[PDB]
Amino acid sequence: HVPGGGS
Amino acid sequence: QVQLQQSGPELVKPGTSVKMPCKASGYIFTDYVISWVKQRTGQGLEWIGEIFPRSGSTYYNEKFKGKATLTADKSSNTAYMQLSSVTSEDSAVYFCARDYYGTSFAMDYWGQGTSVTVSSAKTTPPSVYPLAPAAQTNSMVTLGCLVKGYFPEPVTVTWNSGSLSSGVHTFPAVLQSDLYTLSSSVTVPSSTWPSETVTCNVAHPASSTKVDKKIVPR
Amino acid sequence: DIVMSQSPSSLAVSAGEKVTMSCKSSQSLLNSRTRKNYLAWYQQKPGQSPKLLIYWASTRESGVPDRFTGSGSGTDFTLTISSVQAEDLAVYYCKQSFYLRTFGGGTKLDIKRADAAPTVSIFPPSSEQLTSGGASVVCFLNNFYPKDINVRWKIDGSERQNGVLNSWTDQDSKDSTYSMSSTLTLTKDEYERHNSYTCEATHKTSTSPIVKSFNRN
Repeated sequence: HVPGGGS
Repeated sequence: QVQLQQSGPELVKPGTSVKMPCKASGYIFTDYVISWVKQRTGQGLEWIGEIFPRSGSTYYNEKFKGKATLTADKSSNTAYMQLSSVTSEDSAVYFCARDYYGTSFAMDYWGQGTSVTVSSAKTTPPSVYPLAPAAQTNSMVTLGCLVKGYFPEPVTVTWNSGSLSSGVHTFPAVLQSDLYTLSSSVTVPSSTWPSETVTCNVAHPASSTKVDKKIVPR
Repeated sequence: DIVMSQSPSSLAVSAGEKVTMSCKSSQSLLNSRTRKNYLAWYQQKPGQSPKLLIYWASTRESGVPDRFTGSGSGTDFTLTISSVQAEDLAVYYCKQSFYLRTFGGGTKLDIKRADAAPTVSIFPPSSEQLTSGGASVVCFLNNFYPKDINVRWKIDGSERQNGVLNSWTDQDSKDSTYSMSSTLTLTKDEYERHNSYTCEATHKTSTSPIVKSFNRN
């Protein structure tokens, strides 16, 4: 689970 | 349909906690993140944080770290947001939302929002009063209901159990002296009233109060 | 981390006209891999939850009329509404989902239309309220445009300020009009000392006030 789409 | 089902309105005392559920249906709960959003009366939207129900992993807007705590129960398809040590600043509508993590990273479905008032003031049910109208030569007639001296917000107002939908103007409440007052008007033709029944339905969830006031002439 | 800016903060146009509104981000929202800007637009009508309009800066969501177009890249983004409708009354938010989430402060879309005079209706206190020792005289000023309106109470020809509470509606999504409620609250014994109760609307249709009265009889 990553912070957003940049990850 | 995807649907996010949030709890009713809440009054809570300063320096206590509130926990509000967001019941998900119509999709695979474990496939999508649940986001939470704050909206103070007459303000913009503010992101609180998100939970991944598959793993229970959370992320937070830095301001709500330690204020807000996000949980998920996979067996009930229900996400919860708790707010701790609450202040009058936490008084807001709080939305839950399905967040399409992985691809769109967009909030594609929203709950209807849960209204939270943070106050030590007393839940007070409303006094509901009919507004019956002489003539200034109108084929239409306007009626109303005065909803007076309640706390907290909100009250719901319908007419004829929501059968009279158009011609309705429900005005926002104004706070005075720890107590709210609002009004609602309904405009119908002179054919329908007083020949037929027109009744305003006032619901006040916070006090579990429900009134029906029939509008009768003179 | 990422800060979002919206402009203009408020905007008004007639039905059928074009509007554009701009969204600025503090860092680039383009992901080099994937090739997508993580920028979305949301619509929030009065009393309703927000609704997703556009994601990936330019991709319309399902259920969204094609008059709504999103554009831009990196740090500068635009929402276009071709041929605005009455129903498009809302606040429009942009939002970043590149790293965490941030909403812009919003752009409120008001709707301009031809000028309309208020339907005024005056209501005397209900018997039930009088029973309890209070007396409220209520005036509904319905379906007018523009929002600028003044209301004056008169008790036996004399203007009265105290005990008056005023409330405005949000613009109507069908006819683009505004409505107003004005309530004069007095004590029962105060209400029964006098006989003539007038509410007078002044609205920029005219100068001549729209006047509504009753007698206690």
